[PDB]
Amino acid sequence: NQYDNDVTVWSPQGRIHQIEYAMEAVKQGSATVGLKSKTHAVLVALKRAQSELAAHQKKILHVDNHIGISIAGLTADARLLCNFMRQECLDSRFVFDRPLPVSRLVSLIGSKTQIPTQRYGRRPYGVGLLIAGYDDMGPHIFQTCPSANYFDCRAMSIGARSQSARTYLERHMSEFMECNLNELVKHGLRALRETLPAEQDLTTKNVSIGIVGKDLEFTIYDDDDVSPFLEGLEERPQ
Amino acid sequence: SYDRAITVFSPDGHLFQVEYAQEAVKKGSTAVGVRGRDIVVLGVEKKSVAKLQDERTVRKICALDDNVCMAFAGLTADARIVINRARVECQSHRLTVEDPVTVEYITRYIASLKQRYTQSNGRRPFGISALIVGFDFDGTPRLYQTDPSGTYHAWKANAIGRGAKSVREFLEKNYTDEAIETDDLTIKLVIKALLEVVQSGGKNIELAVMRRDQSLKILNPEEIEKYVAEIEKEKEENEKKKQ
Amino acid sequence: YDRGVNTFSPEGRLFQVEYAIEAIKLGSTAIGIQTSEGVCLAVEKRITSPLMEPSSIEKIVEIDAHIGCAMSGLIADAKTLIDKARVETQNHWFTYNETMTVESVTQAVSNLALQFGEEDADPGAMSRPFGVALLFGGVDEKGPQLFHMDPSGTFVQCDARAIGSASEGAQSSLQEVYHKSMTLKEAIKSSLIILKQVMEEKLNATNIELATVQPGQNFHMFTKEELEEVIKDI
Amino acid sequence: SIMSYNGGAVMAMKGKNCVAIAADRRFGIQAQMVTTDFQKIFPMGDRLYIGLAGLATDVQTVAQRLKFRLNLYELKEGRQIKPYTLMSMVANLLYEKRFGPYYTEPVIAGLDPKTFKPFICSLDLIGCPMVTDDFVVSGTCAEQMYGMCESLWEPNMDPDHLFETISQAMLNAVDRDAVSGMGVIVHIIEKDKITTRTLKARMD
Amino acid sequence: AERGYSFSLTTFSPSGKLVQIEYALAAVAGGAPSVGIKAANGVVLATEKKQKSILYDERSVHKVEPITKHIGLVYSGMGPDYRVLVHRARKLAQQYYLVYQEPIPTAQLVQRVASVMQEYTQSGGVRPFGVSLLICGWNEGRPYLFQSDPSGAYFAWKATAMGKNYVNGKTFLEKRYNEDLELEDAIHTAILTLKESFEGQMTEDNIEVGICNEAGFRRLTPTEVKDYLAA
Amino acid sequence: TTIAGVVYKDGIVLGADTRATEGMVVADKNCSKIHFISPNIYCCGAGTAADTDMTTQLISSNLELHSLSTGRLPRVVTANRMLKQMLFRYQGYIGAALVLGGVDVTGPHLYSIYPHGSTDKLPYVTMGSGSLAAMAVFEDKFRPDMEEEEAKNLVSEAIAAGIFNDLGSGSNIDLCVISKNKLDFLRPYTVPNKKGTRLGRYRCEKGTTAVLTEKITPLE
Amino acid sequence: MEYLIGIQGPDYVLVASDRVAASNIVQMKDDHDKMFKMSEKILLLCVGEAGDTVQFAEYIQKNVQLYKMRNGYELSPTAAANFTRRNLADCLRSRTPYHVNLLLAGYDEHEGPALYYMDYLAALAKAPFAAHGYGAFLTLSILDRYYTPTISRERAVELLRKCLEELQKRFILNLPTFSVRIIDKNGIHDLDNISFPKQ
Amino acid sequence: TNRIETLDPALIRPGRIDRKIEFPLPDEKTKKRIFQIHTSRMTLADDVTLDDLIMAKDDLSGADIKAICTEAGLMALRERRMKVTNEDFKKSKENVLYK
Amino acid sequence: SRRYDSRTTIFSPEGRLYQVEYAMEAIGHAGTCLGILANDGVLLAAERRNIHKLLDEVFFSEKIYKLNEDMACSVAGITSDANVLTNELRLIAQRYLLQYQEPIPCEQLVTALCDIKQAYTQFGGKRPFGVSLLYIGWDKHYGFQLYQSDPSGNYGGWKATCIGNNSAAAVSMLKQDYKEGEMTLKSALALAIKVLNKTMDVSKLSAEKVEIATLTRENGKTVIRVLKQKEVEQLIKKHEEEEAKAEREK
Ligand SMILES: Nc1ncnc2c1ncn2[C@@H]1O[C@H](COP(=O)(O)OP(=O)(O)O)[C@@H](O)[C@H]1O
Repeated sequence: NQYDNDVTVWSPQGRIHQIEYAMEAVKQGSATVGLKSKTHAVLVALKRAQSELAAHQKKILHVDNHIGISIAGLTADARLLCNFMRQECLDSRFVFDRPLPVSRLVSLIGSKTQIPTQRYGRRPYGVGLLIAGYDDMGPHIFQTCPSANYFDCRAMSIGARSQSARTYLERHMSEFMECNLNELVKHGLRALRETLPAEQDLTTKNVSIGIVGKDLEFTIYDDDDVSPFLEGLEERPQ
Repeated sequence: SYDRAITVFSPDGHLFQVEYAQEAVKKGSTAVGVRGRDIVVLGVEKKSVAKLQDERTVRKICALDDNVCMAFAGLTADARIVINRARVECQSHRLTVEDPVTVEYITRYIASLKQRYTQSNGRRPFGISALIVGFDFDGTPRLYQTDPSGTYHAWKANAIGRGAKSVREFLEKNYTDEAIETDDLTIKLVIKALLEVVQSGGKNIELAVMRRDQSLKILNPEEIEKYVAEIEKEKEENEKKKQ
Repeated sequence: YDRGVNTFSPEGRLFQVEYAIEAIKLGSTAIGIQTSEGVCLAVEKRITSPLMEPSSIEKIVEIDAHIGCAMSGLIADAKTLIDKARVETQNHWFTYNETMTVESVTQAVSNLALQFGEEDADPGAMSRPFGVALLFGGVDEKGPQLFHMDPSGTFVQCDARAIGSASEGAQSSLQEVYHKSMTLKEAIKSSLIILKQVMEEKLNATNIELATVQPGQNFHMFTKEELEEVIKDI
Repeated sequence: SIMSYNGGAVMAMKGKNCVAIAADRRFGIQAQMVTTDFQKIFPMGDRLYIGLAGLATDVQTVAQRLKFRLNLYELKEGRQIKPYTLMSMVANLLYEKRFGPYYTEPVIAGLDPKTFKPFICSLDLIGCPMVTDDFVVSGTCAEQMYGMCESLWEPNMDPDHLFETISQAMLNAVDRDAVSGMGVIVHIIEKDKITTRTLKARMD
Repeated sequence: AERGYSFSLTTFSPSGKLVQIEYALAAVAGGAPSVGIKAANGVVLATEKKQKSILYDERSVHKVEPITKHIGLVYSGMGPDYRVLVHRARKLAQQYYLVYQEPIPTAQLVQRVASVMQEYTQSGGVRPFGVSLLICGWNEGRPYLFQSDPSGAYFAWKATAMGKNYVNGKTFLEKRYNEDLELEDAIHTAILTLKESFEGQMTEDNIEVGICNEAGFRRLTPTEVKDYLAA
Repeated sequence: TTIAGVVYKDGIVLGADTRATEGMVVADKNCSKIHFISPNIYCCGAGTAADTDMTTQLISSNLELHSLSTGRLPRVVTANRMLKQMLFRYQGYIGAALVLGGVDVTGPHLYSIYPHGSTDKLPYVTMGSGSLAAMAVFEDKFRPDMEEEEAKNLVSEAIAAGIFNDLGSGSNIDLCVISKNKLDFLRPYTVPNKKGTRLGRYRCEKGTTAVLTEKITPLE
Repeated sequence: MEYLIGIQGPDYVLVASDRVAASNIVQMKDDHDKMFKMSEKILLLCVGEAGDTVQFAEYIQKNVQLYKMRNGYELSPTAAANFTRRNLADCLRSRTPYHVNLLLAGYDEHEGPALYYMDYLAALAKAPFAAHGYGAFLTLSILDRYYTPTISRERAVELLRKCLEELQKRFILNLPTFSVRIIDKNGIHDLDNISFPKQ
Repeated sequence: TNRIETLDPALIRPGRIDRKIEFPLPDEKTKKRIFQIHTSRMTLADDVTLDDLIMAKDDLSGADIKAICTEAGLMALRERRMKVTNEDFKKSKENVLYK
Repeated sequence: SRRYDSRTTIFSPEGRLYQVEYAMEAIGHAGTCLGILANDGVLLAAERRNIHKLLDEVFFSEKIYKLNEDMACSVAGITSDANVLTNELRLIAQRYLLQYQEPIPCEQLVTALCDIKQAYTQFGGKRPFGVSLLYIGWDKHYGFQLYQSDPSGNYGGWKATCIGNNSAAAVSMLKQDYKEGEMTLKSALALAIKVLNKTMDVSKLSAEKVEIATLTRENGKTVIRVLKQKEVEQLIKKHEEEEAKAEREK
């Protein structure tokens, strides 16, 4: 309990508890799933509402024309990092007149988020990201943790009850690389669906989809723009 | 510099340093104020009459401008700081704006200053409460009060310091449109209220009054004795000749 | 024991932010209703004495001519955010020659969310979160909008929302009576009704404050008489 | 010139066990006189005077900051200042603004508060100190004062002869300088007393 | 990366004591003893420079240090801290000399040094110095002997002792010493009061002596100390 | 101003004149231009007077610290380093021209230091308005490994050349002789100049100056 | 260009100033006031650069008022004068110097009436009478001619009229009207304007 | 307890300890009852005025007052006196309070 | 860092600042120092704790600091902190002089130092100054003055008061003996010797144990003088010869 309250304190067993507790903040967020073909990168996110008379939290954010993100955790830290990423992208376009490669943006986020895990009284960023992007090396889905670690994923899911989605995605990886966009978004929607009890299901009110690709700037669909994707699914029955 | 959070939230959602500050206020000499028509009176209780003491050097009623006076209860040093800052701001208002200072404005300044000290690293809340009293241009008389939290409100009459609940009850029951119909009657009301907490004297009551565009007037203990005398007389010509 | 203001709980939460949320539960309750005819905001004043001039209680303020704000909790902390909001709206008008969208103002105020911390910061930076909940009620190009904000910095659009001590009760009551086609009259009426239900003192003209923003009319705080005309129809 | 903007003249002179410091009294802006009683000589202790000519603003400001430092010195240590030490203190103060200097050329005159041995000195605008056993001058009529003091000054003078000497020197030097004069004031200081006199001078 | 702790480590106890200062004083009263005598025509400082082995070269470090040409220093307590204070005292002395072109008065150097010591009882993140200083000086004909302690307080002495057994040394001084003493006799009684503790054979390399007359401060050579220790 | 410096077999002879001028008037007739730096290091100063005074005081201070700390004698290289770095840092805005000389563990050493921060180590140097006269004297009558009295004579001769051929120089001649174990701060060496005796007595008699006002203040 | 003038009597200070606010070749204002109350017994007459006069004067004013609110008694005209002179002198070598010429008139209950003259270089000089402006060159001598230290305030006003009439006759600048104030034991009194009814 | 800041909340909580009562340190009236009560049961010089004592100390509690009452007793018993005077209380006040 | 922070600038749950209170306790254990105002002057008289056979006496005093040509102060508590505060007082007074070219009014000097002490109580995390002061002075506004300040930065004016060990006894004695409007330097000196004689633990009282300073007004100048040991012995003898006189009456 004396190794619990500070990020600068290694535990006698080789761990840092504030980082792990910070990582637990990612599981508190509604689930989100991200998968790629060979040409497209798709984020699908289960939005989420406090009361029925409140709108749903937005979960996919636009960074640059070629990069969008899905958030899971503290929304304030999310917006912090999001502003940083947008600024870096604009700096890149300003100085080089070329879009910033996704892997470099991610590296910058790693650098930025590593710093407060090493200084006293600083706290790690309480937010996990899925980053969907397209550059000269194709589509990309990246994952960032509060530990400031990042991973290049072929598909991924984070948030509460995202283990299910992780399993489903782990089954259908072999299909994804050749899927068409509609099928890709479908797979993402199914992955997202397995993260719910049989009582509740997908709607045009609690689902956001985000696509970026070789012939498509990053775009967010929600409300009625999602309906053409959903109305095309197998009513998975218990 | 020292960058440590002193005032933070408690698990029940309270700011404990602010509460202890308010305790410090609760240990203060009693101060009350009532608002009249053409007079506003503030009176402060125990002057700690040590008799070998210069009263002038321990007054708890200061003037912020020709327009606004103020009383306080709590930690005298913190009060001195807040008072001086408020004075500076009262003047800088006249620099930046040819119009003078309104009591609400300076109240707002003081309030914000205290709140700032409740939410800055390193700092500790000022442990005072203030009764800000004045007459604004347009002639409406005004009395506001602040708190170590930074909250502020207007009052018709109020009390702060040791036994503020008692005086407040009394003032609740005795503030009428009949009382404070004359200056002599508002002052009388304040002396009546202050005698209900004070150590029973009259040499232990300071009363200051402000009226129209005239300056602050502090009462010498002769006049105070006279008022407490008419008080005791009416307390024996309308309370003796009845019961 | 003493931990920092920037500590996580093993459950994944900043204790300061949670504690602040707790601190809201002590504030006076407030109700906001969004409607295609405008947005209404009501709050109880909670006067602690007949001696206290109730007109010096403003838990409803104008951020700008088309954006109003109702606050619950530590009012002193609210003042800072309100000022920052006003300045922000005016800077956006200054720079771009157009009013701020309610969502943009809301976001701006919400950026001062988790901006607290001890070491590695300015000597005049915040020591703790803001112990206040806000309801921003405005009108813009998307029409009438209402947002809610808490010390977590999460802000969210709401159709009808209650903040304060009687948040739960009033919110349930709101759910029972809200539909996306009410008139502003029905909204105000409903608000005053629920408010009367939850208020400890008897509801009257100098006991709550009420304000509307309609598309054609700037932010309007209801006078005593205008309140009386509504309370009459109990 | 900047130094000629206000004009003015200050002289100090050694005697036997005595010392003298004089100055004109004009405060003038270029050709025009504004006042005839302007102070140029400041007491920095009993039996220690500093004489400031030059630009009147820096006269006043150097005098004032010098009094600042001096008061502090006399409080920290339990003694009046020695003249050497005052000289070095002034020098320091002037050199602090080496690249935007005060336009004053001070003259110090005073008796060692332990002994009685007279001390006189002068400094640059940037505080180069210069001690003599005869006299020191500063101002717009420096040449004149040098000319008179080289021809009038004898070594071991008694207070009356120091007086006559410094008075005639100041008067005749100053009366051939357009922007100095409007009166002369002369402080002759000895172990036992301090005599201050104002001479009859031309007012043109 | 690094900053500085900003809070005081020296704080009032409920009794009203600055505990860290008294514990620093405990560190002083655990160091080798030093005696200082002001003697009409000069000042004597002496201290026990007793090493722990034939291996240590006694001609390498000294405990009696000059601050200027007319002021000298000895200490009791922790060595390193003394070193720091001596550097700082030399610096202060030279500041004063730059400004007044007159060697710093002993009282003023004592004041300044004491101020430095007091800073580390109120500035953040530090402990007080574990050193008592004896400062001798010649200024204005008279001789001067001051002591400064870790609190930053200073006292003028005719004679005193610091370090281990400083109480008995102090009493011995109160009895077996008085005014009208020449520097020679003062050196004598200084070595005499140091001998009231020096467990072992007091050699010319076991103790260090400094004098301060109206010819300047100086350390006595080992030869001179041998000649004096022939008594 | 005429300052000169020479290296002889056992050490160093510095020389200077004593006039300080403000414009084309002599302001000081007995200015001291040879500054104490350390017991074994002395420095003649020409150029901006204030700057040579304060430069040389600063350096004296830091070197006193340095010897106090080292427990040894300062080296002349140390003074040269300190001066030349400080001077370069100020880009010649500090008008110090110096002749720095002394005796070390390594022997005698004479540097000339120019305001921009350049130095030269030389057997004989001159600086100031009278420097080229003195340099002529050196270039005509200098030989290596001179003895003390010869070097004193040579230096005084160069300073004299300066005095009589430069209007910026005048009055007396000051010498400073520094050897491995002696320091002769002769001041003044030889005054080749005297004010002529006053032929007349312009003595003013008491009361000859008119007074308006008097004020006696008794002291103690 | 601006005119100021001050005449100290045995127990009063008379001050007078032109009322023209001018720009380019035109008078834009003819009822402009050059004077500033600092205390109940102190007047500050400021003249000079466009922005510096009011900025400086108002700064000084606020600081004097602050002293009064902080200490309960008012500053003496001498303390005030040295205060303004310190502030003016500190800014002289700074990035933001103040080109102001000033008079400071006042009355102390102890030391009596006082008149201070300040150049824009911030040099402080006590005088029985002074003036600022080009007009001063034509008026000072008149004062020298007709000022006596025992002058009554009636005679003072008359003398002032002499100066102002001289201005009317010789000076090329217009200057038709003059604010006239007098400070004594009882405070600041406004006297009727000295004017020369041109048009 | 005198200091309630050093009690475990578990003991203070209600259930365990409900009513929490404070004991203020007289003032000017209570003391009168305290003084009158302590000097009313003895040969207290009807000359002096308990007031002098009441307005004497700064914040003296209900003890100090009793000590002064008793002090005189010993004073009384000292110089052999059945009826204390003034100084007796004075010496007491200065003998107890001060010291 | 959160661990080692003693938190000095923080409220206690009853509403008090612990370090300030404790500092007052520190003050209680310092040398007694008292001050009496009169109509023709004002005086400070203090117990000397530096009373040992080997002390050399190189300063004009021990507990009486001269701050300004019109004004002087005495101290009680930690002496080094007193050196700090006295230095700063000097600076303040000389700054006022540089700004206004006239001496600083005593109240403003006291307030100026008290704002420093208060500052130390409110922020920074440093310990407060364990020092109380008495200030004596004169100014052209309120004439002779006596003030007192505590480590909370809180100050007040008195006609007579005491500070340090056995302060309260001394205060009570002064409440008995003082003479509003009827005080002289002579009478006040008597009172000083009396109260000092009773409050000092070591009775009989030698001049080696006390330090007396008076501040008086002579011909437009302000004089501050520390009484030579001879005059002090005269005062003491006078006290005993008055005390043996009132004991005859029985
Ligand atoms: N007002 C009072 N009335 C009666 N007795 C008192 C009063 N004040 C003090 N005492 C006496 O002094 C003693 C104080 O004891 P107590 O009140 O228990 O103090 P504590 O709680 O500190 O021990 C009691 O025994 C009581 O007899």
